[PDB]
Amino acid sequence: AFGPKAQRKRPLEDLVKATNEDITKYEEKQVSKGQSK
Amino acid sequence: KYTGEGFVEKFEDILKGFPNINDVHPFHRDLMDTLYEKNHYKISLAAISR
Amino acid sequence: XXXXXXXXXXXXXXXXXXXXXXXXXXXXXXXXXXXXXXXATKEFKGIKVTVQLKIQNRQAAASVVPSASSLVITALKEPKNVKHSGNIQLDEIIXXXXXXXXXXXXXXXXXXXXXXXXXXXXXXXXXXXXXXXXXXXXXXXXXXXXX
Amino acid sequence: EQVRQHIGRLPSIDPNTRTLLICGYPNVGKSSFLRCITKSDVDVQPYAFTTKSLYVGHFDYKYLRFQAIDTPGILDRPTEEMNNIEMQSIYAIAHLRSCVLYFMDLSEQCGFTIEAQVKLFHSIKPLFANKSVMVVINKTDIIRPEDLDEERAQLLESVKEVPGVEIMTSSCQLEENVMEVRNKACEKLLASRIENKLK
Amino acid sequence: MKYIQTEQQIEVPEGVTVSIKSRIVKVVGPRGTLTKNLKHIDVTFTKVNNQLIKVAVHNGGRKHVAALRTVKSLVDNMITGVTKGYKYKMRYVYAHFPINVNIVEKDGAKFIEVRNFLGDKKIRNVPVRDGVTIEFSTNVKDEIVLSGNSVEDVSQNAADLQQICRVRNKDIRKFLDGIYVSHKGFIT
Amino acid sequence: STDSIVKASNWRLVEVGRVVLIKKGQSAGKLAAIVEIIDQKKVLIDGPKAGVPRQAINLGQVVLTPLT
Amino acid sequence: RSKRSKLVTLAQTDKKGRENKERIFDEVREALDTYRYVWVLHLDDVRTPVLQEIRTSWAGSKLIMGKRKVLQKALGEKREEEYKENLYQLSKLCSGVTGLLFTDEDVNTVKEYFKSYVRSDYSRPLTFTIPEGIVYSRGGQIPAEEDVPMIHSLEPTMRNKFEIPTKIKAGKITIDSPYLVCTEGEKLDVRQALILKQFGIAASEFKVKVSAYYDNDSSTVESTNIN
Amino acid sequence: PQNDYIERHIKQHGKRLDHEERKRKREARESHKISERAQKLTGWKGKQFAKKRYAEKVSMRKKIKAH
RNA sequence: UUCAUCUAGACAGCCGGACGGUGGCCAUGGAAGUCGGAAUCCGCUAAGGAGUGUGUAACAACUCACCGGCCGAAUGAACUA
RNA sequence: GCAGUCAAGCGUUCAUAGCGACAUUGCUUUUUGAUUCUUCGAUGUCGGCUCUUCCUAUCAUACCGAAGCAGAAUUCGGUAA
Ligand SMILES: Nc1nc2c(ncn2[C@@H]2O[C@H](COP(=O)(O)OP(=O)(O)OP(=O)(O)O)[C@@H](O)[C@H]2O)c(=O)[nH]1
Ligand SMILES: [Mg+2]
Repeated sequence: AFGPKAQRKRPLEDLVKATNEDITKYEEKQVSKGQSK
Repeated sequence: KYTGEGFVEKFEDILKGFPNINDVHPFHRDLMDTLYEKNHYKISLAAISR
Repeated sequence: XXXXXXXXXXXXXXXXXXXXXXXXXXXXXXXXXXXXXXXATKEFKGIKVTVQLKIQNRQAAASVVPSASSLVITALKEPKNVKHSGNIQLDEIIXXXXXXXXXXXXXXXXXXXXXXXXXXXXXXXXXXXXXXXXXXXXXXXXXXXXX
Repeated sequence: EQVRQHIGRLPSIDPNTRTLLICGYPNVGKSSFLRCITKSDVDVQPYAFTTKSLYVGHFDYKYLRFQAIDTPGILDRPTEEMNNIEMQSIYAIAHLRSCVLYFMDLSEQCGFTIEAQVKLFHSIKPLFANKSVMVVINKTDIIRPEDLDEERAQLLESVKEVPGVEIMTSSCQLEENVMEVRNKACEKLLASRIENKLK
Repeated sequence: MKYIQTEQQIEVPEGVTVSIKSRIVKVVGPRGTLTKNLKHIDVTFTKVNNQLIKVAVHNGGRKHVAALRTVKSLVDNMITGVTKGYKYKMRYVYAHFPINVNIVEKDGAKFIEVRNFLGDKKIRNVPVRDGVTIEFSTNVKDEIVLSGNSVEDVSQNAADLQQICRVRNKDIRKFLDGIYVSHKGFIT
Repeated sequence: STDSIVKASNWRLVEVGRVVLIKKGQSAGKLAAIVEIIDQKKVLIDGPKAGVPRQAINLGQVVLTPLT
Repeated sequence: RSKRSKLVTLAQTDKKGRENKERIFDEVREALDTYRYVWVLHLDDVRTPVLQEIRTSWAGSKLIMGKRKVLQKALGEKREEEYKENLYQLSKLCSGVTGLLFTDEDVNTVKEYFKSYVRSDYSRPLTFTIPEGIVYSRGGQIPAEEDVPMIHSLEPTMRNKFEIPTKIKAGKITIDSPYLVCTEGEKLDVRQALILKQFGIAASEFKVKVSAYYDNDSSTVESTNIN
Repeated sequence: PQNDYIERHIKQHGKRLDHEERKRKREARESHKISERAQKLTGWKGKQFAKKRYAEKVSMRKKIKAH
C-alpha cells in the first residue's frame, strides 16, 4: 500500500461534478460532584 | 495500572497526532487518497483504537 | 563526416522514447524518427518487445533488427499477465530459426547452437505439449543439416 | 511509521489562497519555468518524470503573496485509471480554485508530437470551467512559432475555442518574458477574486 | 603455548644509524634524529650486520608475542621518518561561511588559529607539537599541509585539528562543515 | 661513526655441552654437563668425573657456569 | 578465542577443488597423441571476447588453459617422466600465464596468424589533460556538447582512490585546475591506468605472442621468437 | 520541507569528505564492541543483550539451512 | 574432538580475467544482473550465478563467488570443558 | 494461560521409547480512530506537622550516542545521585 515496496501504481469529466460538490460541502460545515468509587 | 496507562499514553500520542483524514479539506483528503490509500490508512488507526 | 551508433527497444507503433534525450543532443527528428522507427516495426505487433539499432548521419533513416534475442521465439506465434506461455511447434520451425541467429553466437555447429536458443524459449509450448529443457535435451533432427 | 516520515515532507499549501497551476507534458520546461520565476530547488534534468510530487514556490506581485504549484506532468490514455504519480495532478487541478497555466511546447524536443498536445487539451477541458485558463508556449527562442505549418496552426485556433483562453510566447533563457507570463497570470486571477469579493 | 623464541627483523637502510642502549632507541640519519622509549615492552635486540637487526622474546605467552610484532612496527616508522619523512595534507571544506585559518605566534608557541567556523565567534587555538611544520598549500584552493619527522607527532596534530571543528547538536547529513585529512603520504 | 652501537646483552644459555654446578641435592657442589634438554624446566645432566650419577634434574636445582 | 571471523555468504557458485585439476592433468596427456602441433602461448592480460574469438575461429585447434604447475604435471616437468618424448624442454618455457594450443593445419599458418591478429585493450602511450570545468564520462574525447557529466557516486572514488581533486558544485562534477594524468613515453601507474579505465580509453593495441612449437612425429623442440 | 530534500542534498553536495572512512571504520570496530558489551553490562543489561544475541544466531542458521 | 584443505603452492593480501544467446518472460511513467511476481534454462570456458552488495530516472561504473599470476609454511570450519 | 505447528538440542549408544529453547498460529465482543458514560464486597489500620540522612532502577539540569535528526521542538539510549 505504501513504503519502499509500493506495488500499487493506480487506484475526468465525471470527476468535475464530484469535487465541485465535495468543496461546497466543506464551507457549509464550518459556517465531579456526586461521583466516587 | 501503571503499565496499563503506559501503553495508553503512547496510543494517545498516535490517535491525536495523525491528521484525521475525513473532514480535513477535500483536497488534503484526496492527495492522501492517491498517495496513502484511505482504506489502509483508516483501518490501521482504527486497529490501534481497538 | 563520422560514424556513431544508437539503439532502441520496446514499442510497436511509431513513437519517440528514451531516445528523446539522445535526439535532443543529436540531429532533431520527430516525424522523421517516428517513420524510421515505424519502418523497423512495420507489420510487427506493438505488444511484443522489439529491439533495434539506429545509425544516422545528418538526418538519415535507419531500421534493422538483429534477432539474436527472444525476438526469434516470439516470432513464430499468433497473438495482470498477458500469457506468453504458449505451445509452438519448434522441432523444424525453430531449427531454421536457429540458422539466422547463429552468425557468431560463438558456437560450434548448429548442434551446440540450437540448444542455446532453446533456453530463450522459457515460456512457449514448442513442439509437442512440451518444448522445454529435457523436452529438448537432445536434438535428433537437423543438427548437421544446418552446417 | 513510514506514513509519518512521508507526511512531514509534504509542501504547505492553502486551497483558499491564490495559487497558480503549471500543467503540461513531461520534459517541456515547467520545472525550468518554476526555477526562474521563484526561489525553489527543483531539478531541471532532461528526462520525462523528474518531479513525482507537487512542488511549490512563492513569489510576489503587487504587494501580495502568490504561490506557484508545479505538477508532475500527465498522460491521459484511458482517462479512468492512471498512475498515482500522475493522479496527484488531477486533484490539484480539480480542487485548487485558482488559475491554471496550460504549458504547451510548440517545438521539437519532447516525447510527444504537436498533435498529441491539442487532443489532451480538449480532454482536460471539463476541468477548465471556472478557472480562466492561460496558455503559454515555451521554447520559442529556437523555433520562433511563425515557423509552424498552416493546418497545425489551425489546431492552435482550436485552442482558442474554449471561451476564456489566451496564448503567449516564452522562453527560459531571457528573463523578461518569464516575468510577463506571470503578470497576466496575476491580473486575470484578480478579476476572479475581486468579483467574488463584491458579492 | 609458551613459544620458546620468536623473532622479527628490522631492515636498516644505508643512510640511518641506530644506537640502542638498554631500551632507549635513537635513530639518526639524513633528515634528522628521533628517540622513542621502550622500557615497558621487555624485549631483546640483537645486531647481526649493520643493515638487519633481530628483535626477540624468549619463553613468552600469547600476549607477550603479540607485543613483539608491534616493536618492529614502531622502529620501522622511526626509520621511514628519517629517510623519507611524513606529510599529511588536509582539506577544510565549508558550506556557507568562509573558514579563515591562520598561524599565530603567542609567546613563542606557534598556535594554529581557526576563525569563523559555521559563523561562530569563538576562536579555537590548536597547539603545534615540536617538530611538525605547518604550511599552507600554494596555488591549490583550500588546503593545509602538515609535515614532520615523527608519525605520532604529525598524525596526532592532524587528528587534533579536526576534532576541534566537530559540529554539535545538528544533523551531519545536512551540515557539511569541518576539516578532514585528504591522504597520508610521504614527502619524497 | 656510521655504525650501529646496539648492545648484545650476553647471557649464559642452555645447550648441549654446557657445564653446570649443582647447588642443592644429594650431590650438592659437583660439576656436570647438560646432555639433552627435555623441556623448559627439566634437563638431562651427567658428570662422571666428579661422581654425580646420570639423571634427570630440574633447572631450579642447578646453576649455570660460563664454561662450555 | 579472538579469531578472525570469516565472511559467510549465500551465493550460488561453489568451489572446484582438486578434481578439476586432475581432469586438466588428463586432457593434456590425451591431446598429445590426438593432435599434431603443440603451441604454447604467453598471454598475461586477456579479454574474454578476445579469447572467445580465437576459440571459435579455429575448430581444428584446442585452446587448453589452466594452472602452470598442472601443465608441468601433465606434460612432465622432468625429462625422466613425460607422456610423449622430447617434451621437457618446451614445458620449461611456460613461465607466464600460458595456454596450450593443439592444431593440425600448418606450422606456417600459426606463426603467421598471430602477427596478423592484433586487437586493442587497456593500456595498463598518448597523454591526456582534463579541462578545468565540468568533467564528462568520455573525458574530452568527443565534443562536450554531446557528452554526459559523470555520475556523482564515483566522485568519492575519484577524490580518494584516483587522487584527483574534485569539489562539487551542483548536480554535475567540477574541477578548477587543469589536470594531466599521463605523459608519453612513461610507464603508466596503476592509478593512471584506472583513470583511463573509468574514462573508457582502450587506445593501446593488444597482440598475443607465441614462444615455441613441437611436432609429434618429428619429436623435436622448436623455438620461434615473435612478439 | 518541500518533498524529499536530503536525497537532493546528497546529489548536489555529496555526503561529506570523510563519510566513507568513518562508516567503514564503524563495522571494523563492531567486531570488537560486541565482545565488549557482553563483558560489560552488569545486571539485566547483560540479560537482554544475551537474549537478543542468541536470537540472531538462530535467525542466521535458518538461512544456511535454506540452501 | 572429529571433519576438511595443502610445499605438486593452501590460508591472508596486492594483480588480472569475472563472457556470449541476454536489455530472459511478464510487469511500466521508466526496471537493462539487482521497486517487484513467476522463475532459473543452454552455449563457450581455467572460471564467469537469468546474477551476492554499492546506485543511476533508467543504463554505465565498482564489488564478491569463480579461476589464474605472483610470495613460500601450514591453515580453516564445527563443537567439547 | 490452554491447545496446536515448526525443530537447533536432550534422552546409557539413539531422531521416530519420549522431552523440547528460538519462532509462530489458534479467540481474549464488532477492521473504517464511532466510542466504553462498567468504579462489581481493598474485612483493615496510619496520616501529618517539624526535621535529618541514604540508595539509583534519573523527572529535571552536565557531556555523549542513534533515528527523515533542514532548522525549532521532540523522542529512544549510555556514563552519572
Ligand atoms: N530551447 C529551450 N529549452 C528549454 C527551455 N526551457 C526548458 N528547456 C529544456 O528543458 C530541459 C529540462 O526539462 P524541464 O525543465 O525539467 O521540463 P519538465 O521535465 O517537463 O519539468 P518537470 O516535469 O517538472 O520535471 C532543459 O534541459 C532544457 O533544455 C526553453 O525555454 N528553451
Ligand atoms: Mg525536464
